[PDB]
Amino acid sequence: MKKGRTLMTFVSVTGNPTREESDTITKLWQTSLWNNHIQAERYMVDDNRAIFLFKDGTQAWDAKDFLIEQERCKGVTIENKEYPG
Ligand code: NA
Repeated sequence: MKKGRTLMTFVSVTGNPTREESDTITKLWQTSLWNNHIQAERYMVDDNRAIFLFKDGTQAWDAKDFLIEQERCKGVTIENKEYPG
């Protein structure tokens, strides 16, 4: 199967970060997830907000559990459902 395999999510960063600061931070998270068998593409969309696109969308909730445990993670959104950090 090809279609409906991936899932997009939004990850927000706390404070008033510059785009480059959020970039450094969210990159750390992306790599940690990658190193733990959760592969995702990461795109900056705001100064404090990135899209995490999970290659295996099923993993999005496990990734979310990891993400919200991070100090600079403001929250994660999965399909219009917000999980506060
Ligand atoms: Na906070």
